[PDB]
Amino acid sequence: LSSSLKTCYKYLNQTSRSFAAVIQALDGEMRNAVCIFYLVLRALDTLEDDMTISVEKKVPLLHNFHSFLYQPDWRFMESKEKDRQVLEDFPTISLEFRNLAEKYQTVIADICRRMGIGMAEFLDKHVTSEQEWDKYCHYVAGLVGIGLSRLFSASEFEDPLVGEDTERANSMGLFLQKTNIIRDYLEDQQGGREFWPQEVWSRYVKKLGDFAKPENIDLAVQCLNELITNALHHIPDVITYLSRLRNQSVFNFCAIPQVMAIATLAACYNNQQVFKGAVKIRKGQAVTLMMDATNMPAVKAIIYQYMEEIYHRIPDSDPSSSKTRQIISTIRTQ
Ligand SMILES: CC(C)=CCC/C(C)=C/CC/C(C)=C/CSP(=O)(O)OP(=O)(O)O
Ligand SMILES: CC(C)=CCC/C(C)=C/CC/C(C)=C/CSP(=O)(O)OP(=O)(O)O
Ligand SMILES: [Mg+2]
Ligand SMILES: [Mg+2]
Repeated sequence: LSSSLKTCYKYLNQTSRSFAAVIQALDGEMRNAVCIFYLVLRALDTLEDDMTISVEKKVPLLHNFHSFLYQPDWRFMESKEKDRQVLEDFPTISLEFRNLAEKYQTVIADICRRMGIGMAEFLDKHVTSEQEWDKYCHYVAGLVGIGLSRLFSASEFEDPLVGEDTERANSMGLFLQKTNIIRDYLEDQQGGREFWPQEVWSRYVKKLGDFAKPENIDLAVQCLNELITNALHHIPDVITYLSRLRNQSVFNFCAIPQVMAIATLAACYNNQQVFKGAVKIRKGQAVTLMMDATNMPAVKAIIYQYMEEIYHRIPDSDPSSSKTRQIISTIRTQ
């Protein structure tokens, strides 16, 4: 490996942890392409997240980010976020970007362009409706799914359908993003960031922050269960997506995070601890199960097991209880 590429994998290992391992196991040209895609998205996200950068200054950075991939000198030395190194050493990342085959570059640049436009759109609004929730998640995560799928198809290890079915790829990304948003309520609230959709939470409390108050715990958990139920509606598309993958390393790369997100939602379901910090995800149980689960029947079995755990815990009086049973029964019969 070149020194710059070595550096990129160091950055991947430092700034991911969640994806670092599955990425390094990808076959042939997919490995570098996905590594660089990850690092580029990490840089863009680090700009978006940085609340020390004013809106006026941030908007052009997000819009023009895709063009910086082609500016060999471009770096950003003003970030105060924890992943700032990817911005300060951006030339190393963009150089390895320009070392990828054109067919990968085109995908990565296009997704970066579209993500930047979408992230900037949300700088001046919170998330209101459930449709707006889906739109924000599309911009920050569904497009990652679509990008990854287009990389898989461009590599020719997967069929054109994987890249073409943007709805299924979008659902894959939405499922991860919604799960993270649900899980991270308190951390986000403490850092002054709000991602739960107002049209949902405002039916329970007057301010999203009010879910951190102990007197509102019952309402908080109702809202939590409603949002979890919404996220579960992506699982049918996740199953469809995973069922089409031919390459073992691509299958593992795609399946592992989805299962971890399912285990997370199961741990969060009807759980007061969401509102007091990190909940005990039985993530060890999921990691252990996924070691062996390298095919669709094994992954389905795991999905059902976690759905069954949620199902038998649905409180009779929970306002979403009928909906939660309904989506679980649908998933079971996919
Ligand atoms: C494969 C496919 C079609 C779609 C999946 C698309 C993906 C990967 C969307 C990413 C969504 C999120 C929330 C990643 C952060 S999890 P994290 O914070 O634990 O990740 P990290 O450790 O920062 O790398
Ligand atoms: C596997 C692969 C090719 C790419 C990984 C997906 C990445 C890094 C997407 C960048 C934008 C997002 C949604 C970061 C979520 S981690 P977070 O804790 O920063 O979530 P937040 O942006 O605050 O909503
Ligand atoms: Mg962000
Ligand atoms: Mg988060």
